[PDB]
Amino acid sequence: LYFQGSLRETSEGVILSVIVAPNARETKIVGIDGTRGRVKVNVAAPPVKGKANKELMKFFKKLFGAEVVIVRGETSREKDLLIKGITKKEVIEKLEL
Ligand code: NA
Repeated sequence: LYFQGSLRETSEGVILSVIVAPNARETKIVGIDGTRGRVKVNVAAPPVKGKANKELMKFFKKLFGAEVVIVRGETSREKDLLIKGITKKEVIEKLEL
């Protein structure tokens, strides 16, 4: 039930709602924001030239084994990621690893 506040399953896959902090020591999940319903993700990339977006997508593509696109928030800290062709059950399993 922990990550469920940050996810919903559409016909296309799962929209994972995140809030990023760039120039981190490691790209990783550090928590959840219970009011915003977003996973707190640290991203080990500078927020310039799209590099934090790229690193974020790379991390989740590797985690989920699925294409990940930013559907909203390309220029925001609050980003919605579509994990294409995956179920919510599969995403929860991988986030809980
Ligand atoms: Na960026």
